Amino acid sequence: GSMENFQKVEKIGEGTYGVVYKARNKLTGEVVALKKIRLDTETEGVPSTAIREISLLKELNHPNIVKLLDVIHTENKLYLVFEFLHQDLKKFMDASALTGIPLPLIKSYLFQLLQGLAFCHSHRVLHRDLKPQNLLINTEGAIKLADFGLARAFGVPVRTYTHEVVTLWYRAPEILLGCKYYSTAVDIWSLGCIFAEMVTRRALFPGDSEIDQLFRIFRTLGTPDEVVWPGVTSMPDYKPSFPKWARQDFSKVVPPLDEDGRSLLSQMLHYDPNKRISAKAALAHPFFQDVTKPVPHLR
Amino acid sequence: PDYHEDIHTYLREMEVKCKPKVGYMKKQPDITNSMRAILVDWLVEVGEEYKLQNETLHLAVNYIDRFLSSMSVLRGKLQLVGTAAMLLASKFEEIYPPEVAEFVYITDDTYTKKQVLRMEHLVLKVLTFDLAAPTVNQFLTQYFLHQQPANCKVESLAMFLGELSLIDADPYLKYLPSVIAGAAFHLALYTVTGQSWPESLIRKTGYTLESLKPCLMDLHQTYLKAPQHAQQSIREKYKNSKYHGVSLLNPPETLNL
Ligand SMILES: CNc1nc(C)c(-c2nc(Nc3cccc(S(N)(=O)=O)c3)ncc2C#N)s1
Repeated sequence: GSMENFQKVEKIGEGTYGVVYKARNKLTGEVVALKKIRLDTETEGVPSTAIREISLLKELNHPNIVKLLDVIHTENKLYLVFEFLHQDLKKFMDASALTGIPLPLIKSYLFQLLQGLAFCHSHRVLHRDLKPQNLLINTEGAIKLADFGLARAFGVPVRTYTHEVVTLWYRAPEILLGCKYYSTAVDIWSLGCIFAEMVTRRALFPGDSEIDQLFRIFRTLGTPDEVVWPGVTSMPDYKPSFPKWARQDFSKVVPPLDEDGRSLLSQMLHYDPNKRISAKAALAHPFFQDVTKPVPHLR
Repeated sequence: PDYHEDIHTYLREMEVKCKPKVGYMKKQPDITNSMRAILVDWLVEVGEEYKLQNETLHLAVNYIDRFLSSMSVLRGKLQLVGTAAMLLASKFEEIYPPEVAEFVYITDDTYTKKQVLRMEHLVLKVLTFDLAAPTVNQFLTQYFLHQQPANCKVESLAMFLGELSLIDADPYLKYLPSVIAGAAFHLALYTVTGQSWPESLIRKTGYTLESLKPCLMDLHQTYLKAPQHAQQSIREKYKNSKYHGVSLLNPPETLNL
């Protein structure tokens, strides 16, 4: 009877352990999204993905991170209550087929995504599943990070964590090659793949298997060697039989972009994770010298 | 490196908010410091049998101290509180945690599966889902970066002294995790190399040998009397070649402060 003040409106989508509806608070008027977890079918108690998602999101309050409003623990169920946003970035790109997305809107969305990710990293959190489906937009020009069910708290210096994380098309080369240690640089590689996709409106590296994904990255950026990336020929899944492709001209990778734009994308896609740019340093890049906040055309 | 200073500042803020109440045991009707020492020694044993990380053990001990700061508990239920806290810490921190049936089995069937899962829910309610707490272990791995040069023996001995402090609520509940890590690091370095608390960590932390002195005099006595303590599981563990046999080194007779 603890959900007495909410009225259901319509279903939004499906998920891992939970399913998601749009609802309305009958006393205040507030619109929300509700995620439900059944515990009846749970022979192991509260799931480890829900325990990480709630403990970490309570600590993260920022304008470009989606807000957790309440947790309700009645009966054989656990309900999570979130602020409501109107649409996802993957749906919005599909609807922009004919016009395309104007450059000042692209520049404002990237600047805002970099502010939210720097806040995560300064508070010792890795996200590990950045993709257009998990990024949400409203009618006043804002964009926000969502879905923290695959996230984790890290230490200084890191130790070995779960392998083969991140959806395949958005996954960094140090995870594909089996390296013992990974950190904050894996989330920057995913956002660079997303910047290219907003400009061309198709995925940059769409592979069907782990070896197919690696050979697509090599044909665009060149096969890496010891000069470009010290230590690379010693990694667990590196092989001496890999073909050897030449690196290509960046003006040909995303042809509509200007000189400042090409400079920033090449620093987000550096092979060596020690030399790859941080979210904090990227905020001062000259690409952002004339940034504003446009509203989008929705419906 | 890029975020090292931001992260050290944020953890110094959260250790004050996650701290237990210094005088709680005097207000518990039925349990004692000695019965708590017995529970913590048994948890060290469980972590060795299932091969769990040191960090998982430090987190479960923080959850127990916070719960008993606000809830009265009889001596026959203390073991059920500890089994539930070690289950939650494993789900938070480990790549492959043990199943619920394995936690039911190590209690020699003192408790049922249904009782263990209802206690998990009550601990989550009392701590309001606030589980990402700072530990002695998280401060030590940052301080290790200031060695010149690095020394495997100094690292393993500092972890061993920090672990012994988990066992005895009198006196270690009165000090913060960042302060106990400072005393363990200086004691290990001096024992092995003859060197002292370096100037580069005074600039990072703001702590000196004078501010560290009270915690240091307590930890020196603990180290000298360890072979006679009623609880012995931590000394057995640190005999292993994984930790370089550090528990067999002799303590210094005097410190000269
Ligand atoms: C993708 N994982 C998500 N978990 C929550 C709770 C999400 C959420 N969704 C909305 N509204 C919404 C609107 C349009 C489309 C969609 S989608 N991508 O088809 O499910 C969702 N609002 C808030 C949240 C949150 N948190 S998404």
